[PDB]
Amino acid sequence: MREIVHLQAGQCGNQIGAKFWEVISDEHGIDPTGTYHGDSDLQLERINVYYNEATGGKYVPRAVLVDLEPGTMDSVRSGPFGQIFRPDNFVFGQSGAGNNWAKGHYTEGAELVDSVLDVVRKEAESCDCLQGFQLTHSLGGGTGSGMGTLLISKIREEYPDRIMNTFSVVPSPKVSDTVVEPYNATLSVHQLVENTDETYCIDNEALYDICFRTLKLTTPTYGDLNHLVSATMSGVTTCLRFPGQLNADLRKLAVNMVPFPRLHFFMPGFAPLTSRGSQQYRALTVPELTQQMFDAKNMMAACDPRHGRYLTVAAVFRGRMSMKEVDEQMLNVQNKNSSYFVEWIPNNVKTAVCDIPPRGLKMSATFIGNSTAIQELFKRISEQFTAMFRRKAFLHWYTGEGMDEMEFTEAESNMNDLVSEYQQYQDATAEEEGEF
Amino acid sequence: MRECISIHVGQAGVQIGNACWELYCLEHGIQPDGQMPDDSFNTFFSETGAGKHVPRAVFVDLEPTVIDEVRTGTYRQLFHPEQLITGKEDAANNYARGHYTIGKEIIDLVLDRIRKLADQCTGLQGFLVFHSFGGGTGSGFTSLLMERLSVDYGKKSKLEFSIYPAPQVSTAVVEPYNSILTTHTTLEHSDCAFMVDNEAIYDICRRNLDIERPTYTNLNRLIGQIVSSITASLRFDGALNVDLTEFQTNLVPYPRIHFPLATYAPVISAEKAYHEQLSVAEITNACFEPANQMVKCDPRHGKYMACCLLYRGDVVPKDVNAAIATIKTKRTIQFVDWCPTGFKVGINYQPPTVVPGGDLAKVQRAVCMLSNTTAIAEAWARLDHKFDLMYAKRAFVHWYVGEGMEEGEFSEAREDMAALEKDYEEVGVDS
Amino acid sequence: MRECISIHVGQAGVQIGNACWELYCLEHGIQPDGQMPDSFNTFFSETGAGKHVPRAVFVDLEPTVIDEVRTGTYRQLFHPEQLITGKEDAANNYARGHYTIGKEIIDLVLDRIRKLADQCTGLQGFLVFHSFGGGTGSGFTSLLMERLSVDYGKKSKLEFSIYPAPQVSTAVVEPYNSILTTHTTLEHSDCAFMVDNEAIYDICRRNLDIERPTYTNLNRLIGQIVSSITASLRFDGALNVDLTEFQTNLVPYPRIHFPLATYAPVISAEKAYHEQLSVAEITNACFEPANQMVKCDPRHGKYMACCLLYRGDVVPKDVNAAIATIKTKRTIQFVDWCPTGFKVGINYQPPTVVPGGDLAKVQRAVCMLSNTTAIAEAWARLDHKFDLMYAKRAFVHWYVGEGMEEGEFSEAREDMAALEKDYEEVGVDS
Amino acid sequence: ATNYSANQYEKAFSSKYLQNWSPTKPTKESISSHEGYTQIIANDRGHLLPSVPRSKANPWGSFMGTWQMPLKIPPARVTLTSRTTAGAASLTKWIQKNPDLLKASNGLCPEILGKP
Amino acid sequence: NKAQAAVQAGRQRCERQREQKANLAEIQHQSTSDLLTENPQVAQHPMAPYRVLP
Amino acid sequence: NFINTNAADIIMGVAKKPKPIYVDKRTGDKHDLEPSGLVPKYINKKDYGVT
Amino acid sequence: LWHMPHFQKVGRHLDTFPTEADRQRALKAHREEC
Ligand SMILES: Nc1nc2c(ncn2[C@@H]2O[C@H](COP(=O)(O)OP(=O)(O)OP(=O)(O)O)[C@@H](O)[C@H]2O)c(=O)[nH]1
Ligand SMILES: Nc1nc2c(ncn2[C@@H]2O[C@H](COP(=O)(O)OP(=O)(O)OP(=O)(O)O)[C@@H](O)[C@H]2O)c(=O)[nH]1
Ligand SMILES: Nc1nc2c(ncn2[C@@H]2O[C@H](COP(=O)(O)OP(=O)(O)O)[C@@H](O)[C@H]2O)c(=O)[nH]1
Ligand SMILES: [Mg+2]
Ligand SMILES: [Mg+2]
Repeated sequence: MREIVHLQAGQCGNQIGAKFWEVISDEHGIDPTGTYHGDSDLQLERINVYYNEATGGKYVPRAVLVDLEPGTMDSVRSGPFGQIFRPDNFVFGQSGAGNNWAKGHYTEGAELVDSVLDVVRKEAESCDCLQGFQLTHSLGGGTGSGMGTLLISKIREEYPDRIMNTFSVVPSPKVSDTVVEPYNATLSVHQLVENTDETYCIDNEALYDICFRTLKLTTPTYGDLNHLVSATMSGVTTCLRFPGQLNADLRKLAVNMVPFPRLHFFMPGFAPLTSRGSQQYRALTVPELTQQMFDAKNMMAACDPRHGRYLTVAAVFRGRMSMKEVDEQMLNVQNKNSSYFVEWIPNNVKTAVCDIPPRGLKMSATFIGNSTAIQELFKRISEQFTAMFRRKAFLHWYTGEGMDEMEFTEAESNMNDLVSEYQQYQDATAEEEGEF
Repeated sequence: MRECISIHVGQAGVQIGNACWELYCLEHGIQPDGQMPDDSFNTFFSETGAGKHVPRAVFVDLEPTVIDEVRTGTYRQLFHPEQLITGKEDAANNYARGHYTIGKEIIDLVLDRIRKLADQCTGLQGFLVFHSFGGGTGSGFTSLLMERLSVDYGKKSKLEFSIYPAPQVSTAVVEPYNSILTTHTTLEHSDCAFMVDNEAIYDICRRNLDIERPTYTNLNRLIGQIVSSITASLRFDGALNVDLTEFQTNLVPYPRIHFPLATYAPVISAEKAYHEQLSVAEITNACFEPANQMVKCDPRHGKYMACCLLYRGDVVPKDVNAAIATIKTKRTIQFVDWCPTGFKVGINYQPPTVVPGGDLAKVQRAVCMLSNTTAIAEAWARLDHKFDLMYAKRAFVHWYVGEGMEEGEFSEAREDMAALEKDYEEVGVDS
Repeated sequence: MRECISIHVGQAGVQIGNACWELYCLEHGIQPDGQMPDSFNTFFSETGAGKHVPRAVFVDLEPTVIDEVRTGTYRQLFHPEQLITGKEDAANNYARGHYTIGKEIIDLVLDRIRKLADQCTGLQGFLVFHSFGGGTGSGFTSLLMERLSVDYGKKSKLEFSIYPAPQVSTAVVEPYNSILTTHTTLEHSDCAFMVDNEAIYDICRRNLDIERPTYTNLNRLIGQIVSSITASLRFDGALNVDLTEFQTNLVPYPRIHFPLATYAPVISAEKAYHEQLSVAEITNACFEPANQMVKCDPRHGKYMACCLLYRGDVVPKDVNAAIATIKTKRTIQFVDWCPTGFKVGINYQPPTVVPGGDLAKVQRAVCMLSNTTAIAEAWARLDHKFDLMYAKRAFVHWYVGEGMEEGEFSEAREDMAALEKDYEEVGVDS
Repeated sequence: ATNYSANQYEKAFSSKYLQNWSPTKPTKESISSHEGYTQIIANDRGHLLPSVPRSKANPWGSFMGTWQMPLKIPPARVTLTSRTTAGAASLTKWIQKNPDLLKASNGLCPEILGKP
Repeated sequence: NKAQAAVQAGRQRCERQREQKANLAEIQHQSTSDLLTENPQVAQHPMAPYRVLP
Repeated sequence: NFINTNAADIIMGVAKKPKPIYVDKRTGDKHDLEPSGLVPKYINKKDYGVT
Repeated sequence: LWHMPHFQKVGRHLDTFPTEADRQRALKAHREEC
């Protein structure tokens, strides 16, 4: 009754969401061939949120896979759960963007979107009451950061009064995988601020130290990194498809952590993360969840809120759970840390509780925190953008494709106006009106 | 034939009604199938001649995930299928969404169903509306519910039971925005409105019922016992009856004064119920105790300006008068000077019933107090403070303006109850 | 001795008489063979062999819908010469069905009507089943009424018409046939109830809990209305009604003869187990706009006249107490010149249920026929649809090529223009 | 259109006695006695003659739907007993502000009683 | 009424099972049809081994 | 001064008007109200009752 | 706690006293008591 349309962009998008369509298939009890093999009866009560009915009592995901290269189209299909997607939803071009945002936005991605919008309009109009769209992509590439942001600009004009979610993978200061990473990052965050309802900032180096220091894995391959972000994507939508005591969908969260339309950058986190050697040394009750959830080690963005200021905080719980300790722990963490929170918003924490735990676990929680310290990310990108733009460096790949020199100037000016906006909300005055 | 229509709006109203109608079925001897294994049930159930009983209540909400438990749970056959009204998309903790956009396509169907229950009734005492201030449906759609019900029915009693936002702990961020703008509608379109808050019931269950962790299941049972204690004079034979119209008149002295406080006593575990006697004097000082208040506010700062006592079980009128004469001589308890006779009593014979899995004990006698105080003025100075503190920089207002309401309503709703705050001290000052 | 000849013209008429005559046989206990395993004299004719023949005439211009009647379960029931089939259908054209094709078979159907009417010692009237959107249901019906008024002087005639829905339909040129039938029907008809397919779709989905209805599901609900209308003609009751009766009390002016039908209860067996229904609760659902089977809200208009038909274990006083409750509701409004706007009819026999149906066994039921001013918006919208096509000469070469003249379109629009002016001035208080 | 009292069984046929809790249409208590025949004022089809006065109200009705009612509905119980001369003036101005709701077929009709 | 409702539920169940059987039959016929299977023996002269269909 | 600019854009704005939608069934079945035929629209047309 | 100076000049909706002098005397006595 409240459908979510999934769409995936780039090699990063098609390898993150492929894990995402495997974790909720196990949650709802779906084998790789498609049919239902489970024990509970409320697993089929809300399955139309992510699945479409097919003949013979099997189900297909309501997702589309978008790329500019057939390299990972051939690999996602050949995966474990690769035979569950509809083969008509695979759309791919024959020439890659090649880590170039201009090719992804103006030259190579300007013709594929004529085919992508037909598929996503076909999938969205069948829904009786659409909730919104959900996109996974990375800003460090060409086909995810270039064409994926053009899909956002086209869908927002077509469907204005809907919900847009972006689980964007922002660049990291230390991995340094691509030389032109600040160019693709600067030109895409400028587009992301104007036509997006909710944005989550996933960083790769903040996923590396969790798998090294918290989870204690010897080899943290990309299968383990994508399980972390898929657990957050499943936990943010758990009140939509599973019953509970206090429910909250995406729209009820979006109206509470977004006080101004330009303030929609969030910080994900997943609380029950323990290793085999320490899973018997500690219990996992509600105090232990909220002790690890607010901890800066657990957070999925590579910038510390201890240097910042919490604007608004969310927390969605799972499993059959008492109400009094949930409210007690949330009130206690606000009252003791009286300096890390804003003062012009009282009761910064919004709470939801679901009754169905994730598989293999009895109790769980997730974190969504809108913080002022996210401006550390944009200033770090800006100083690398403005360092290499003084020299006309790497411009002949961009300005040779119909791009002027003024797009880079306005992309950094509005981004500089963005960090000036976040700063004044942090240092806003106390108990005083204005000239308004 | 003294029948009351129950309205359960919001997730809180539905979840209250699950425990409330579970209590009523055991009280009159009704199985969950809706049949029998006296006509005291006639005020809540309608006799189908095949032997079935149908409650005269509606369950209205804007999301399907709270009522689909009722349609599949153990009371799936008792309720009428068409009395469980379900929307598609929730208000999402918004007032303008639940008032101007989403509240208007269902107000046709709700008033259609209420008209059918009103036609079935042969004597109507009033409507009982259950909602919470901090929600979206309870904030928005209930404001349309009272406004439309005044148009359709002129002077019918509108008793309201509200989940008031607790002072320090709450589950929302735009909750003060939702709670300012519901007062302005409910000042003139509501007859009486009892308040409880979740934080005070948490303190009662922690200290009295020797249980550390309650959930919403065993707070709704306590609320159901209060509603049963009010209605028990209509249902069962008593030595002195009280109707719904009586304490409406007896608790509202002025048009802006319709906010009484509900407290219950005794409420104890089964281990301590062996060990304590429960006399009429011992239960009439517990409700006067500020630690046993079900609203997080101390009435010692204020002054009692009307009271109402409802007694159940083995109770003697002589010991009632001796108890009230005792509580009038305490200098800690303060009344206003213009209300010398500030009490109203009611006596019923049948003791309270116990449900399986409940936390309360089997007690022969109990009391339910509805007290109107002046100590709400501190509870609105705090709530105007936190509304102001986030309205100064105009936060979260683009969510409200963009759904269909202009900016002028925020200044109207703040100004109206700011004048009301000057009104409470004006009543409170003695001659 | 009282009896009625039903005539079913068009595919809509044949498919609605198939379910109507199925209900009649189950009601009177007639086998599909046509023999018993004296109230049937109003709908069946006795043969010396004892076989019962329906007094109905099935008319169509194509054989693709009569042939199922000629092959299926009721093959031996109907008379072989009562199923009249042409050669080529009218194909959604009023001019084809009225001038060039319907002329060939009108002499054959009038011969058959005369042979059935020869057995009429006492005849009440005719019942007509047709749709406004089809070629044969509109074109052939128009000159059938024109010649029947000449042939029979003052015999009562009743129409059970299917009105085009405001939002869905099955044809493009359908408002041309709707106006070109209404213009003739205003002068050559006695009474004409309408029913809408979209509104029964909403009724069947909302009340009967049928997610995917079909025309076979719609024909049972309409067939129950026909049975309750002519119920007192066959069964005893406290207050009897006749076809001459509820004609007079619903037509105040000879230009306004357009009542709306309503039936209550229409519920399934699961919902009937929960809710008990006295006659107060079934007469409060007739005035409900959610239970009206014509897509128009009567609250925006004013009631001109009403007629109530009661079946089953029904008490005269409890009917009277429920009507006085309706009379004192502020929402239900009447015009100032009908101080006494009601009529009641009481019957004893409860409605029957067919196997494989959707309705349940109920002790009592009510049927409502109401004349409402709020039908003027249906004519106003249908006026605009005809107005908007005809300004640019759309589909007009099809009509003029058959033989009708161009000036008939301007004259028909001129006729309903005065009809719309009539619906205002009637509802103006003095 | 017009209800007429039975003048001894009128108590048996009132609104709340017949289980209708909404406000009521009025009842004609007294009956005027005419004299002689009546002049005829309308056409054969129902049109009014050119010489008879005509009311200027809506010929279809005065029903007001969900999306047509005022956003701030005035209350049905209005007493100006203990209020100030400015607050009671504000309430009666709020009452007077919307004439469409007062004269409608639904018609919330407030009864202003008392003085400030 | 209760007995009749039980019969109606039975009819609905049988209708659903018939629908699924029809879907399976349609899938089998499409998976064996010449147009999708691309059978190379469709293009053969019936009375001549050397000749082929044009 | 982003606080002042945001507050000024808030105060100098007009609320959007929602489209009239009604729901009939006990389950939410949203239909538009204007073209459904339950609201008088074509009565108020210009050529009503005149050739 | 804290309220806007904008919402500080609003009056009182009820009167509930015979004359203004009695109201002022009662307010003065209340200020002396507190
Ligand atoms: N006492 C009590 N309060 C409850 C219960 N359930 C919810 N609430 C209250 O409801 C408030 C949240 O609003 P909800 O009622 O859950 O939601 P809503 O009113 O339907 O509005 P939406 O969130 O838009 O759907 C919380 O602050 C709780 O105080 C309950 O079972 N018992
Ligand atoms: N209510 C109802 N209407 C029907 C049914 N069958 C057909 N109709 C109506 O018939 C209209 C179309 O006419 P046709 O079905 O073609 O039959 P017709 O009137 O003889 O027209 P022609 O076949 O061209 O001669 C549709 O708009 C339907 O509204 C039915 O079973 N029930
Ligand atoms: N979190 C996560 N990051 C990934 C994954 N696969 C690739 N990446 C990151 O994405 C970067 C390359 O992005 P790229 O594939 O060029 O994006 P594209 O051009 O849009 O397809 C690498 O540095 C990886 O760190 C994955 O499965 N999960
Ligand atoms: Mg809600
Ligand atoms: Mg035909």
